[PDB]
Amino acid sequence: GSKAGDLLFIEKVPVVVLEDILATKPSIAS
Amino acid sequence: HMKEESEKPRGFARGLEPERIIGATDSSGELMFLMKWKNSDEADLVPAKEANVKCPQVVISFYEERLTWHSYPSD
Amino acid sequence: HMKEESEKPRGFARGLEPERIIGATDSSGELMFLMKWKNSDEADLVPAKEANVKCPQVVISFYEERLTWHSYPSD
Repeated sequence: GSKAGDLLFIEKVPVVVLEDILATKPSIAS
Repeated sequence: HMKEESEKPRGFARGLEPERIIGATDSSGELMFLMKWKNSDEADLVPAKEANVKCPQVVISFYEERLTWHSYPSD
Repeated sequence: HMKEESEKPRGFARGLEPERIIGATDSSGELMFLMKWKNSDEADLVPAKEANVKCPQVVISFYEERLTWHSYPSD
């Protein structure tokens, strides 16, 4: 279990979550 | 008002420090990163093609944080 | 068997063309992109910090396609 310790982990499908750029703009004084 | 009367480009116009990326939007069939600026006109649209060369580190790192892996296929 | 008897490093050991990313996992505190290799020992963990310099264009591109997007608010 030297440097090559990694043997088993995750093998799914990566995905990134983004809320556009100015999608959300919470405001109370409006 | 914008700093200095002289006209200035968009993202990475002069070379001001990048505060932090807000997000990204697929505008015109191309992802664009809204670069936040501390002194400059905070937030500016920039094409992924131009952004990657400007600072890939901030770009790659951004996704690293807002990353999420799907369910492990193996039962 | 591994190509060549001489010992070879991990990801981007020599400089073989990147086939296609098909893995990503955060270790102690850094992503471990699972780089695929056509000729070399396909699939190998590589620290995001180290991978970014190896080929940012490749990693950045990987996330683009693997984009799910949250939800646009407009109640």
